[PDB]
Amino acid sequence: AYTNSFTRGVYYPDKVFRSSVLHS
Amino acid sequence: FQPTNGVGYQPYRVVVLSFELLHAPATVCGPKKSTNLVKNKCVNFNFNG
Repeated sequence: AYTNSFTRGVYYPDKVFRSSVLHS
Repeated sequence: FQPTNGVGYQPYRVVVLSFELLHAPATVCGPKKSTNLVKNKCVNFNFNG
């Protein structure tokens, strides 16, 4: 069986807090 | 390992300390003391290094 991983799998790449920003 | 072996072939004990720098809370700190906290005034702060 197979399925579609729509948008899941994003995890905090760093242990530093951020706010209201678009980080690459 | 024989006691008469050359120093190059003599046994050496090695210990490697590995630590990752500031990105999260910490549990191993130095002997530095602490001080009270003051707000609403320009101060020199040192929070966990």
